[PDB]
Amino acid sequence: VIDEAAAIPLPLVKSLLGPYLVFMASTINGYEGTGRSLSLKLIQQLRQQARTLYEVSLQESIRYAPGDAVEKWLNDLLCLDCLNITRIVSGCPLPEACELYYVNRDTLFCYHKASEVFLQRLMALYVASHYKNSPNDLQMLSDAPAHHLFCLLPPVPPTQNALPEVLAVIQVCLEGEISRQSILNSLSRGDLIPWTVSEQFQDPDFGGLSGGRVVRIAVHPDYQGMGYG
Amino acid sequence: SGQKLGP
Amino acid sequence: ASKGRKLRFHVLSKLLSFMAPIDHTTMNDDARTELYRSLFGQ
Amino acid sequence: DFRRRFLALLSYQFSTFSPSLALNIIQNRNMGKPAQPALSREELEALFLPYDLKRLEMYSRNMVDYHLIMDMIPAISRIYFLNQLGDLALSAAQSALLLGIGLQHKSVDQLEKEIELPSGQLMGLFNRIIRKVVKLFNEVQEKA
Amino acid sequence: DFRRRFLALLSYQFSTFSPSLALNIIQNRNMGKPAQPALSREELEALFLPYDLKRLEMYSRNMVDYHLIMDMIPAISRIYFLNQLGDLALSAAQSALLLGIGLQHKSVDQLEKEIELPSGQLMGLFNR
Amino acid sequence: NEVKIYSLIELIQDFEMPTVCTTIKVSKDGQYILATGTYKPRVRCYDTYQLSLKFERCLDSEVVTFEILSDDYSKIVFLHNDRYIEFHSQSGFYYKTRIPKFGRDFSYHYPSCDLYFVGASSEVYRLNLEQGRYLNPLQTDAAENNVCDINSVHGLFATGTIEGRVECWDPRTRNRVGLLDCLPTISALKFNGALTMAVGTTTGQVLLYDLRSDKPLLVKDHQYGLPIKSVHFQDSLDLILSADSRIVKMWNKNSGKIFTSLEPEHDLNDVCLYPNSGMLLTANETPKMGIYYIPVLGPAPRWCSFLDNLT
Amino acid sequence: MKLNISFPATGCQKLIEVDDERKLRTFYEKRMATEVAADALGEEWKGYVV
Repeated sequence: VIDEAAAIPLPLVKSLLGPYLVFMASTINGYEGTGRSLSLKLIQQLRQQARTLYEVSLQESIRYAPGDAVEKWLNDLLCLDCLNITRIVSGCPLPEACELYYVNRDTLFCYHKASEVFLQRLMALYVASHYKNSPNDLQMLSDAPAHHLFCLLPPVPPTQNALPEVLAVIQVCLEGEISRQSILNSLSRGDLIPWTVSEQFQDPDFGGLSGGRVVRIAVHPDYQGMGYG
Repeated sequence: SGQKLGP
Repeated sequence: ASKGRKLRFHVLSKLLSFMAPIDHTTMNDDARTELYRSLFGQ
Repeated sequence: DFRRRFLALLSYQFSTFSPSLALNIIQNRNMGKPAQPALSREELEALFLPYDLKRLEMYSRNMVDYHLIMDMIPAISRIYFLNQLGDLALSAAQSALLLGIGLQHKSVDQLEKEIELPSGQLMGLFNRIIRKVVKLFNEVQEKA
Repeated sequence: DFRRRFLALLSYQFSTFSPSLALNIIQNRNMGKPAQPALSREELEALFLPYDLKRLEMYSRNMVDYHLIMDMIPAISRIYFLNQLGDLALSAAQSALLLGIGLQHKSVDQLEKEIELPSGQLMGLFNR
Repeated sequence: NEVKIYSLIELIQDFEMPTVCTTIKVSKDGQYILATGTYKPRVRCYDTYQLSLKFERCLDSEVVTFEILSDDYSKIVFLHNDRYIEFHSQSGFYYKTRIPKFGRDFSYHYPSCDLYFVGASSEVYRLNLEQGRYLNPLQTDAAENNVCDINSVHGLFATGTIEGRVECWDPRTRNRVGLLDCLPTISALKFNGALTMAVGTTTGQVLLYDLRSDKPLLVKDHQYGLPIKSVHFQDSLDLILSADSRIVKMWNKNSGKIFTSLEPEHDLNDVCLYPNSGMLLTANETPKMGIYYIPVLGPAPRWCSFLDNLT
Repeated sequence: MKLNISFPATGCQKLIEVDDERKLRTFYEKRMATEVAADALGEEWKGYVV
């Protein structure tokens, strides 16, 4: 029996199967439930691999009756429920007719109904290709400074709906502008890319340059591999 | 030394 | 219709069960439908 | 000729040898070997660039990571066993670790089983080894 | 600085890396760095002894047993992968063999699974 | 021009057609190599392990092109200039049938067991293999259809036309998904990957096309006006493999830099590349069939492993 | 492993049994109709080409 099989990378899962009787279990739309893209890949591998496959899903909690207002409220608040990442819009020219847009952090996370729908779309895409979704990661995006979020959208028609479909999302945090003396003190005793370069090459000069890292890059699971990235 | 270590 | 100039749909016995259908397509059916609607300028 | 062949071949199929056996072959009391010439300025500059020498010097004070200088140790190990680099006054235990890291490319944990000394002392032993090593470069540089 | 560090660290924990993956690390940008001068005569004499040259040249003719020159490969692989010695017009498979032997210290049979070429061919590619 | 090509002692005995060789093809497993030749149209299969011909089977008419249905040499289909399709099982000849109009080229869709006839009719004939009955006709509404190809990635069928218009069809639901517009006739059409397509022109221009954008990504023009019969793709070195009768050209997919060019003594009818090897097999208008080995392109094939020692 | 050696200019044949792998190492991995310097056969074979 392999528990929490979604966490394990797929190559290890294949070896664990063997010729013997095998039991699976996985978490979907949960606090630690893995995103849609990884789960669909595993079940595709299982179905592809005299083997008799059995799929059972559990829908009822053990503590409260279904329909509890607290559970639904908490789920949307922390965006722990991943759904269809986006509606399948008409495909666009891949490197040709797509323009990046700058999402404003203040306007995204306010509790307007239009903003909330867009936030759910972004979060589901954000944790799709991630092993264990953390409620804490959302905690960094909405408030932590310099965490700039970028979205690539289809070319807008003259007529449009309320919310455009989101193709790709990029979160960029800006670093740098740290003093030389602080580096000299730190070597004797503001993120991965300034400190690690400083310690490896032992350059106090590095750190005084301004630069950012790409924290996450994601594309729609259906469109993965077409060149949006 | 080295011979003692071998022993 | 002379010399088989016109198409005919009579059963061919020798070609019957000549091959078995084997399919190896990774892309899922829902993904196939979305792509064809999106093909070219469409 | 046979010795310098053996120094290169501890990487290939002779790594399985215990460090003690390798030490016994390389050094033989019967045929004493005169000390090779001390490290020269052009030879040292070719082997070690100033950034590489700087890394050894500043790490000597730190004793923190042990992952910055792993690259230089196989270069350092060859010089000691080639009778070059003067005399480092390395002990029998210390010489075993230098051979294991430099030539057999074994991690510190594996040698801990082999040397059967505690890792904390072995780390401290290797700390003493490079200390003798780093000033001797400085003595060479100051002579220039 | 990282590039030379990666060569030495292959023999400690990066030997598990496939030779193809390690080659991609060393070679990037689809272009060469500022070209270093070819291997100098004085550097040759320090690197390899006159007897060592005679052994390697002699085995080129005889080509009996590669274990005689097996010690010499790790020194040779460093020169080629340091962008020194100019360019030898090596193939992708031949380049992988030098990394597997000179840097990862893998035997020819172990590389046969990794390179997927038969051991007879890999010996011949090493011969070239 | 620093490739320094070899030309080939005898790798396979009797690797020689009587007068000329029209088409040479290799099985997917790589153990079988098949060739057809004039005179007395033959089907000669050469064993890679044995370095000899397994069998020869003479034919009634010259075969324009043949395609290997089975993984092994067992099942093969021949299209003739006499409107005839001959089916050969493992033992030998199995069944023969005709088509109303001449067929320029044919492609088989492995899914649905549907085999397609493109020829001298505006309609494109379809052949089902699991069921003997001929399937419904599809009208490409262009006077002459020259070439066809099916993409293995997602099953896209596109047929070339005499006017120079490429028309893409859907194997499922039998609907024309779209059109591509570009006097010169479509000489060669190949599908490589999901989104890359190539068209050859009788003027000698091979054009790179992308599905979403009508404009060509890159253009390469052969200085000689002869048409390009066959275009191939090599994934490992990102090389596009372009062949015409006078010469065959090796060039990169991006920026169109030329790798090398090979000109043989007499014209090439067809060109083939053994999978994952630098060895190249060419069909010429000569009794001998060309064998060329490119060390830089790839290593020697396994059944010819000793060449690397010989170089 | 036996060697059937012939000198055509004189036209003489001889059969020699070579039990040592070392002397036969020189002939390994060589094709037919190729010239080989057979110095490894012994001291009598200095400069002989076969």
